[PDB]
Amino acid sequence: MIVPVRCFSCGKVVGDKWESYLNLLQEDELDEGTALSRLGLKRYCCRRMILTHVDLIEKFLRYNPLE
Amino acid sequence: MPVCKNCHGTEFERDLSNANNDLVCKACGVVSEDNPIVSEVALESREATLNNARRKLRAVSYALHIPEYITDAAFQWYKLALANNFVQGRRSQNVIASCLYVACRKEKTHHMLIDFSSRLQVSVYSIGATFLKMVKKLHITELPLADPSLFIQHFAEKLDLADKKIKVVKDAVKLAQRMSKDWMFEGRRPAGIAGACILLACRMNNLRRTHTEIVA
Amino acid sequence: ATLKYICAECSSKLSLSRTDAVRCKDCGHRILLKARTKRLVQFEAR
Amino acid sequence: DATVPSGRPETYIWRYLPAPPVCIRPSVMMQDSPASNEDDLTVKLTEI
Amino acid sequence: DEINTAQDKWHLLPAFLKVKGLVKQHLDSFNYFVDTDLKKIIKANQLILSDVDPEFYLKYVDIRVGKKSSSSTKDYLTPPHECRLRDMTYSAPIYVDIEYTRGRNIIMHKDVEIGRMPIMLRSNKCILYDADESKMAKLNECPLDPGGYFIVNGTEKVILVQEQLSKNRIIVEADEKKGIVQASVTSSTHERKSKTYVITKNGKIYLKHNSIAEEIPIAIVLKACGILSDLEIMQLVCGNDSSYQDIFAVNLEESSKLDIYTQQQALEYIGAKVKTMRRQKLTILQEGIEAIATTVIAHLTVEALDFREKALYIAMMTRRVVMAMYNPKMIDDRDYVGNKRLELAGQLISLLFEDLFKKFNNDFKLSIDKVLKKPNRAMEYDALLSINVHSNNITSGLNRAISTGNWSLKRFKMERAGVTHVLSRLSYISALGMMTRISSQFEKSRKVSGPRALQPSQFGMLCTADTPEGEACGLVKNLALMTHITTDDEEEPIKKLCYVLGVEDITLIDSASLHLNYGVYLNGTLIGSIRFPTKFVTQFRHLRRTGKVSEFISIYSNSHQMAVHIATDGGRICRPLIIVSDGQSRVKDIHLRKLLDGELDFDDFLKLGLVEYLDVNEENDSYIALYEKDIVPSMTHLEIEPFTILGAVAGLIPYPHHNQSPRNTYQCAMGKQAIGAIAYNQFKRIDTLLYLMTYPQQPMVKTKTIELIDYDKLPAGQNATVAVMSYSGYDIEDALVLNKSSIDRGFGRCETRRKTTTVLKRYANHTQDIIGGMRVDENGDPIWQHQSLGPDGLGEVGMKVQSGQIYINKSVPTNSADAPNPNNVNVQTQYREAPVIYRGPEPSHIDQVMMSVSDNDQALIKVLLRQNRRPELGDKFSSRHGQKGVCGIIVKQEDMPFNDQGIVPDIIMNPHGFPSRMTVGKMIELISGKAGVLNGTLEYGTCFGGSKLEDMSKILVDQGFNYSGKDMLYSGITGECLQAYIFFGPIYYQKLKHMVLDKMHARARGPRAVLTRQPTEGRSRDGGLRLGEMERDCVIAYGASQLLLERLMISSDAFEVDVCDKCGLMGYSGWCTTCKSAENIIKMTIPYAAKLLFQELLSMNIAPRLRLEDIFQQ
Ligand SMILES: [Zn+2]
Ligand SMILES: [Zn+2]
Ligand SMILES: [Zn+2]
Ligand SMILES: [Zn+2]
Repeated sequence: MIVPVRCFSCGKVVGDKWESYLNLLQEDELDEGTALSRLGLKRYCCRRMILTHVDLIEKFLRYNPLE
Repeated sequence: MPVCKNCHGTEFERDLSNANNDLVCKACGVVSEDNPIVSEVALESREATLNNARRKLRAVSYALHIPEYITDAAFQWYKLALANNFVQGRRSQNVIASCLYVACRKEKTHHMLIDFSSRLQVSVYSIGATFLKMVKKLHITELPLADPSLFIQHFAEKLDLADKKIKVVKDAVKLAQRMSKDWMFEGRRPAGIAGACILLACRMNNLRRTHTEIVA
Repeated sequence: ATLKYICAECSSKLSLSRTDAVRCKDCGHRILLKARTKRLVQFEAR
Repeated sequence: DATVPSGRPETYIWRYLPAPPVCIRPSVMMQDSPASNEDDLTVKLTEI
Repeated sequence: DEINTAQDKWHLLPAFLKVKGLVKQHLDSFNYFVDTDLKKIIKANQLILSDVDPEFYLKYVDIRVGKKSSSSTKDYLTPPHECRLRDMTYSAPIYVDIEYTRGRNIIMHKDVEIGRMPIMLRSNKCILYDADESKMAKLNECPLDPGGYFIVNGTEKVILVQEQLSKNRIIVEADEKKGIVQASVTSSTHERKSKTYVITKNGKIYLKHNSIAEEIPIAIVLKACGILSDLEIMQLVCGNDSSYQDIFAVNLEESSKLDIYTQQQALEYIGAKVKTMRRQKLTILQEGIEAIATTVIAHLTVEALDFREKALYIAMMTRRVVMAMYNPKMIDDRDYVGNKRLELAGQLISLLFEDLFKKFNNDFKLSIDKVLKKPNRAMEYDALLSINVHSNNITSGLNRAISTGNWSLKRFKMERAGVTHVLSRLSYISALGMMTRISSQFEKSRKVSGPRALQPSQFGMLCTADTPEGEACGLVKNLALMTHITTDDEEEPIKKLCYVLGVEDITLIDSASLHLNYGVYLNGTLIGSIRFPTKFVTQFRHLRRTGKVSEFISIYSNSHQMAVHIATDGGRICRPLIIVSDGQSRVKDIHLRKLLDGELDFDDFLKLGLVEYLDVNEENDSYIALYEKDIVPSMTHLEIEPFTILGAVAGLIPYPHHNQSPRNTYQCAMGKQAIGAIAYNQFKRIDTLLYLMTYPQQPMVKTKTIELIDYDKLPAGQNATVAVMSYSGYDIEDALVLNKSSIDRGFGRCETRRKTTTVLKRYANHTQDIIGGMRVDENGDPIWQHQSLGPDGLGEVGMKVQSGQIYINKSVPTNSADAPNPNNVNVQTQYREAPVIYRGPEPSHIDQVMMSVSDNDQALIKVLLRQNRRPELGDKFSSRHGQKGVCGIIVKQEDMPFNDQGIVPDIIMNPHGFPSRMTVGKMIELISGKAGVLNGTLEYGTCFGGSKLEDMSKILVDQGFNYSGKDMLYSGITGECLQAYIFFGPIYYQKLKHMVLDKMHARARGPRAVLTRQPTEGRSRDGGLRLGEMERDCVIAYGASQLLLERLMISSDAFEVDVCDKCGLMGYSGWCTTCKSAENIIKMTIPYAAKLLFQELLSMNIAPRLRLEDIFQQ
C-alpha cells in the first residue's frame, strides 16, 4: 500500500526514497539499480523493496468515498 | 426465572467466555446447570381449501411484488373472516382481494384499491363493497388511513427521464401537504391529487408530459 | 462530517429519525454507511 | 423357551406398539421464530 | 531490432489472449444463449391453446433482455457491486412480444415481461461490458475481477464447467468375463435415451433396450433393419477371409433356425415382443406397430424412411464389437478426451430454462382454463397480466436453482447435483482459480480403476500440474491457458459438402464395401467411405483452413480401424499451434513484424491460413515439433510455445520443468489459498471471510504467464530474504523460523475482514424489531458488558471491541411470535433481546457498518470486523515452490547470521527440505533472485525457458559474490565464521489460510446435543473431540482399563439408571413400572448412550433384560 518505512532486514529508512526514486525514473531515463546506486542503497536487502512493492494506494483512491 | 439454591439470587448471567457456557448468578457463584442441551443440524374440509387460500393468495399476491411478509399477514386475516364464515356466499376473488387489501392499508404501503382491484373484471364497486362488508362484520376500525406521499414514489418509478424527478418529488410534497393545508385535499381520490401535484411540479420542472401518461 | 452517517454514491452527510426513511435526501440510491465518531480511540504501535 | 413372558410366539406379531419416549427423538425446538422442526419417527407413527 | 524467431513466437499467446478473453468459456456460451438459444427455444413452442374456444391462440414472437425497444443497450439497471451489498439478485427483466387472440378482431401484440433473467458479469448484456476505468470508478467496482460468474442473494456463485461423458457416439469396451458391453446413447432435444448392446453368452448376442422387452437376436433385427441379404449381412460386418468368417456366423445359424423375411415375421416379432403403446394411440397395434418405432427406438440419430442408412449403421456397430470380440485390446477406453465432451455453462442454462418455461406455459394453459370454464357475458380481457401471477417461477425459481446447486429437470426426470459453487476469494489467484476448473461425475462406484490414471493425450489440453485429491463425487481438472472449446457448428453444409467432394451415398455402394479403403463418418455416422482417403483429407483440411467451416469440423483418419472421421459436434477441446509449411512454418518469420506493427489482430493467421485450433484425435493424426530449432520436412505442425502446457495457476510455479510433479501438485493446490491484494475494489466490498496482506510485493522473479494474467499487478505474498541452514535446531522438519523486529518492523502482517449480517424482519403481529440499547447505568458509563456502541445504540466505527460485548443489538417482541388479532391497547413494549455477542480469542475493530434494505422493504444491517493478526508462531508460510511449512520459534534479532553487509536472513529454512524431497527450482530460483536485485530487473525464468542460469553467475561475479548463492556468514550467537558456506539470497514466501489462531480449540465442559447429551460436535458450535474406533482400539494394546473407564464412561456421559432385579428393565426414582415395586431398584452407573441404546431397542420390540451380581464376595 505504501513504501514500507524500513526494509524487513536492514531497517534503514526506506520511505524517503520512494518518491525521489520514481522521480528519477520518470524524468531522466536511467537504469534501475544505477539509480539506487547513487540513491544510496548499496545492499540488495533494502534495494528489493524499491524494486518491489507495487504502489496500490492510488489504485485504491479511485474508490475513495467522495469519488 | 428460577432462583439460587442458596444465595436466593434471581439474576442469572451466562458466561460464554471460556466456552464452558455456564450460567451463574452474580449473587452466589454456583451454576444451576451443567452443559446446557442444544439442538443440532392433507385431508380436511377447511385446510385443503387453506392450501388453496395461500396458493391463490401467494400467487395473486406478489404479482404486484407486494411484500412476501404482508401476504403472510393477510392470510391470517382470511382465517379470521373464515372463522366468522364471512367467506361463504361470495366470489372468492372479492374476498382474497379485500383480505390482502386490509393488510397493506393497515401497514400503509403504496398501493390503491382501484389500483389493486385491477387484475380482473372488477367494477371496483364489487371489491369495495365486499371490503366494506367485512368491515361491517369486523371491528377493525381506524388503521386504514392514506396520503399521496406514499403513492408519488411508486408513481415516479413509472415516470422515467432522470432524478430531477426526485428533486421535483420534494417539490410536489411541499405542494401536496400545502394542498392538504389549503383544504382541497379532502373528498377526492388520492390518485387524482397525487398526479395533480406530480403534474404541477413537472410543469415546474419545465418538461413536456401528458395527462394520458399521468392517469396511466 | 460530524453528524451521523454518509451516502454511498452521494457521499452526502445525512442524519435520520427512527422508522423514518432508508433513502438519503439527494441520492436516488439506497445504501448508506455510518460515520466515524469523535470519540477518542487507541492503538499501540509495536 | 416358554418360561413365562415369551408366553409362546404370539409375541412376535405386533398387537400393541411401544411408543418411543419423547427424550429419544425430540422435535427440534422453535429456534428463533415460529419454525418448528419435525422429527420423522414422531411424524410417521403419529400418522400410524 | 529485427524480429527474431527465438523472440517472435512469444508475442502470440498474449496477442491471442489480448483480444479473446481469459474466460470466454463462461462468457461466449452465456452470450450465445441470449441471442441464439431463446430466439430458437421459444420458436419451439410459440403457440398454445386450451381445449375449448375454437377461436383462440397465444403467439410468441420476440425474446430479448434489457431492451423495451427504447435504446439499444439497456437504459438503466442496478449496479452489480452495489447489489452485492444489498443481497439482491443481479438480473435483467425479460421483454417478450406476443401477438395473440382474446376476442373478436384483436390478434394484438404487445411487449410483455415474463420476469427477470439472472444475468452474468462481463457478458454481452453486462453493465461493465465495454467500460473504461471510469464507469468502473463511479460504478464502484474493480476492473480486474475476471467476471464470468453469477451473483444472487448478494452472495457470489459460479457454474462450474461440468465435464460430461461424450454423448451420442458408439463406445465399446472390452471387459473380463462378460462379453464386452457396447453402447451408443443418443440425445437430441426430447428424450435422452440409452441403449446398451452386448452378447448374452458364447457368441449368442442380443439387444438390451429398456424400451424394448429384452434379449433380441440381432441379425434378426438386421433383417428387420430391412436388409434381406443374409449373405452380405455376414459379409458386411464380417470381412473377407482372414479370421472373422466363422466368428459371427453362429448368430446367422440361430438367426436362421427360427424365422426369415422380416416384413411381418421379424418386424412384428419386434412389435410382438416389446413394451405396449401405453394405452392411447395403440390404434397402431399392427404388424407395423413396431415398424414405426423400428426407426425410433434406439436412435433418434437417423430415422428417415427406408432403413439402409440406420441398418448399415447398426451393422457397423456390430463390426467393431465382433472385431475385438475376436481378440482383446483393440477396444476404445474412456481415457482420451475424444470420448469425453464437456459442455459449458450457456447450454446448461437453456436446457434448464426451456424446461422451466415449459412448466410455465403448461400451467398457463391451466390458467386460461378457469377463464374459459364459465362463460359469463363476454370474457376476453386477454388474461395477460395473469402472466405476472403465473410468472417468476421461471425467474425466482431459477434463482433458487442457481443458488441451490441442484438442478431438477422435469422433462427428463433427470437430476444432477453439485452444479455450482461459491466463488472462492482467498486471493486474486483463487478467483480465476476455481473458475476454469472441471468437475467429473458418473463412472459408477469408485473402486473401478477407470477414474484414476492421467493419460498422455491429456498433453496441453489439460493442466499437467494440479489435479487435487478432492475426488469425492467427481474428478477435478483444469484447462490450459490456450484451450478453445468449440461450440456446435452445423450439419447439412458439411454433409452435402462432403458429397461436393464426390463421396458416394450409402445407397450407391457395393454392399460388400468395408474391404475398400477406410470410411467416412459424420459425428460417427458413415456415408460412403469414399475412395482415395489421403488427397481427400488434404483438400478438406485445406478447405477448412482456407475457405469455409473454420475452427473445428476437423478431420482425423485411422488405420487399425479403417475409417476417417469428421465431426461438427459441440463442446470439444481445441488448442492452437503452427502448421509447418513444407519444411518450416507458415509465418515466414517476417509476419510477426506484420503482427507487432499493430495491424494484424488475431485469427488473421486462421483466415489467412497460418495456424488454427486442433483436437486430440486430430493432433493424434498430425506430427508436431517442440521448437523451430528442431524441424523436419516430414513434420506437419509445430507448437507456438512450450509454456502454454501448464494452466493459469500452475504458471505461478517458477522453473516448473526443474521440479518433480508431486511438488507442482501441492504447490498449485495451495497457491490458490495464498493471501494478498484481492482487487482494487477491496475496501468497498464486504465478505463473510476475506483475508488480505498488509504490504504485498512483486515476486522477485517472473514466469512469463504471470505477465499474461496481469498477476503481479495483484501480488499475494512477501519477497523475502532467506537463508538455508540448520540454525536453532528447532528447524528439523519443514519448520521455518523468523526474525523478530522484522515482523516487528512489519512483515507478513495480516488483516482479516469478517462480517456479520442481521435481517430485521417484521411480523404479521404488525410489530417490527427494535435496535435500541445503550442503558448506561449510574450515568457513569454504558455498561462494560455492553458499552462500545454509540448514541444510536449500534457499533461505532474504529473501536477496540472485545469478547463478551455487543457490537449490534437486535431485539424482537415476545408476543411477536404468536398469532395477532386487531385488538390492542398500549404495550408492544415487551422485547426479548438477543444482542449478538462477538466471541473470539482476541480484540477486534469495527471499521464499517451498513444500514440498508433489500427489495422487500425491511430494515437490514450487515457489518464487518477486522483484526490485524501478527504472523506469530504456528502460522503456515509456503515457498510458492511447493514447500508447505510452519513457522517455528521466533528469534529476536541478534542471533542468526549477518555477514559482510549485515543483512539478516529474515526467513531461515532447512537444508533437508530440498534434496530428499528433491526440488531444485526454488534453489536455482534463489540465484535468479540475487541476480535480479543486482542489475535491477524483474526476471524471467519462465517454464522451459526464460532466464538461463550460466549467465547469472557472470552477472554476480562482477559485483563480487560467489558464482553460487553460497556465502560466508557469522554466528548469530557466538559471532565467528561459519564452517560451511551458505547458499542464500532473496526469494518470495507467502502466508496461507490455516492461521493457528482460528484452529486452536479446547473444551473444559461444553454443551450436550439434544439427543445423546454428550460433547456437542466439532469446533464452532463448541468444542469436544472425536475418539473413534480405530484410535480407541489402540488403548487396548496397552491393557489400560482405567483410561477407558474414565474416557468413554465418566467424562463422556456420566449417568445413573434405576433398574430392577425382578423383570430387569430401566425405571427411574422409585419404580420398575412394569412391576409396581418401589423396592428392587439398584442405583447404578451406565453410559447414557447405553441407556439410549436400550430404550431405542425396547421402543422397538426387544428386551435385553439384565442380570446382576455381587461385585464383592468373590
Ligand atoms: Zn536492506
Ligand atoms: Zn444463586
Ligand atoms: Zn445519496
Ligand atoms: Zn422389575
